[PDB]
Amino acid sequence: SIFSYITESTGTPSNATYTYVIERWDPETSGILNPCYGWPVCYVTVNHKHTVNGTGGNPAFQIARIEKLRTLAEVRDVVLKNRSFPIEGQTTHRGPSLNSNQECVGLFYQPNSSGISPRGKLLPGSLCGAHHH
Ligand SMILES: [Zn+2]
Repeated sequence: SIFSYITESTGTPSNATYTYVIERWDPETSGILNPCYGWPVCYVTVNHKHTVNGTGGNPAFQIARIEKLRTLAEVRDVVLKNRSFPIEGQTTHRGPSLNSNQECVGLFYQPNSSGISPRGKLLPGSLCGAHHH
């Protein structure tokens, strides 16, 4: 899994600043494929759920191009070549009202590097918020 969580949200549901941590991404040994392999263009980004449908906002930042990577293990490898964990920062949501259970910062895949990201979604295995106990 990919573990991330918001540690504070300030503002209002539709105009919020999230302080976040992407803590770790465990090794990928399940043969999961990259959902955007073979798209014309695909990026892995740090982004938030922007809509009640869980689609992406304007990314906090883009990490790498991934459309040539067939597997999620390869996506993880490229992320690690570009960035160390943990990833921390703040990002701001201005848009649809979201409750705490609808708020999430994590690693998204998406066709666009920036701007609102309706075709972006969390990578498979993303556990946003409280992990399992
Ligand atoms: Zn947003």
